[PDB]
Amino acid sequence: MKTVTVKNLIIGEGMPKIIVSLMGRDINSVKAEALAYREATFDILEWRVDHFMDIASTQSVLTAARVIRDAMPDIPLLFTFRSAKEGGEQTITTQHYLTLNRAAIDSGLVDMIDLELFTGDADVKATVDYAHAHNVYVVMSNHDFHQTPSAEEMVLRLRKMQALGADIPKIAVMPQSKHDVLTLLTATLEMQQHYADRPVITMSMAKEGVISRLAGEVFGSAATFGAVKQASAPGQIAVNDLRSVLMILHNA
Amino acid sequence: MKTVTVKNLIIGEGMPKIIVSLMGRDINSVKAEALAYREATFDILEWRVDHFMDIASTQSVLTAARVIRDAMPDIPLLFTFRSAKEGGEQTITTQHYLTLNRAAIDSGLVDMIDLELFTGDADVKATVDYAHAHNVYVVMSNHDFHQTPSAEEMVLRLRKMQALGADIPKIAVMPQSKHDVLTLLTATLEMQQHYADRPVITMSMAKEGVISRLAGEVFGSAATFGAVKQASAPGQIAVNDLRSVLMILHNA
Ligand SMILES: *[C@@]1(O)C[C@@H](C(=O)O)C[C@@H](O)[C@@H]1O
Ligand SMILES: *[C@@]1(O)C[C@@H](C(=O)O)C[C@@H](O)[C@@H]1O
Repeated sequence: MKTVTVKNLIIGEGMPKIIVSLMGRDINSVKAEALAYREATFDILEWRVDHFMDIASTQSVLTAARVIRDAMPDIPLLFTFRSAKEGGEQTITTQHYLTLNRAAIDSGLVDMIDLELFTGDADVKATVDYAHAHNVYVVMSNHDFHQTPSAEEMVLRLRKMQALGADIPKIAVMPQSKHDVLTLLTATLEMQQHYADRPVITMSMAKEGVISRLAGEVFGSAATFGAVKQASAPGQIAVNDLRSVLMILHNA
Repeated sequence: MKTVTVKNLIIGEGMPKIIVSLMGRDINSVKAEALAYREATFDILEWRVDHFMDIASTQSVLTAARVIRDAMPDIPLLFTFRSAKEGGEQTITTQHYLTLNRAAIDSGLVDMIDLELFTGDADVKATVDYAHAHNVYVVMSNHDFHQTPSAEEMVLRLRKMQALGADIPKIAVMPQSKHDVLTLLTATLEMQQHYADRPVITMSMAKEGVISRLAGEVFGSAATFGAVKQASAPGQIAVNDLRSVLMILHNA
């Protein structure tokens, strides 16, 4: 296991780390959210850039990043543009997606970026290399908002992210049955027991999948997402309740 | 599904019901525990009769039952002699075990009894019939403190309890790996999806199995055990923490 340490937070040891997502459509909204969010207790701040409407302007995006970092100078900050293809709010070109991510890396304002595995292997690998050259870690991600692949498929997908240089592979899948929630936990455990080179983040979405957001410590998900006021994906619960549960499990 | 209603508690609907176990070695200890326990919040009181040292005297046992019922007149009360064979504190003859259980049934003091499946089919069936004739429900139970059977084996075991007249089949198994915890959840879910005639109580014991004590509502365990001060089996957590988690899951 190669853990990932950002600002004295160690991802891949101990209790799963709590991530919340900041979703602001504009600069004033981001400012207000950053001020509210700094009164919540959590480990990593994810900025969901795809909710930001002025995405065409790299400098507008960087100005918003700076608002966030100034509000919270000591928080690990993950920059995530979630494409609509994978359940986010809007669509941009692959070239603009890579530009925004490289700009984020160059800014020194963010500690981690999210790169979607299915952006394409060559582009992902080159951007991973860029991030690493600039001391930024990569959460490499995949989402299936329709269904849950087989456990074997999910393991192979996470392994491929590892092969491409991901610091932290991530997969989120939509259950169509309670059995699908167990499949996701099965794949998670298989990584912990047999492919434990990198911390992984896994979740089964929606109400049915909520237990996957709580059981990270036993089956091997290194982080989990909670909601401050609004969920950034189906199934997230209130961040304070998430924290209560994690602590009870850790101390059981 | 045929639910079981005891004193306006419906077992097999809604949130899993919280059971705590009273373990007193003697009459004064039982008295003190009943007084402390009535200041805890839970749904069903289990009296672990096997911790009671004066087990040879049916009347001593009935006197202790009455202490409990007087302290808590409105609580569902489950009378459980757990044999040492299945992880309890002492051993008695099969005939004395059946005598104590029939005495409990006859007393009108208890709402439910526990009968161990492996006492023997004919004796179990006859005692189930006796309980039913006297308006007492049966939790039929099995414990494996060494290992976890296969999911198929656990389902067949629970189905056999149903066939013998159990109102509520119960199985507790010891994980030797995290995979074994998923096996127990798998068997639980199979009952909910395919053999949903009776509420079932399931658990994977020990620290590793704790998630099974929390996830009853999604995968289909109708009750879960918490500790007031001391656990009555490995893996139980503090009853207040158990309740916090159940409520968060129910409302997620
Ligand atoms: C990630 O895709 C996980 C999501 C979830 O909680 O299912 C939340 C997203 O904001 C995050 O990027
Ligand atoms: C049952 O055997 C379940 C046990 C557990 O919590 O694993 C507790 C016992 O007291 C009860 O009878």
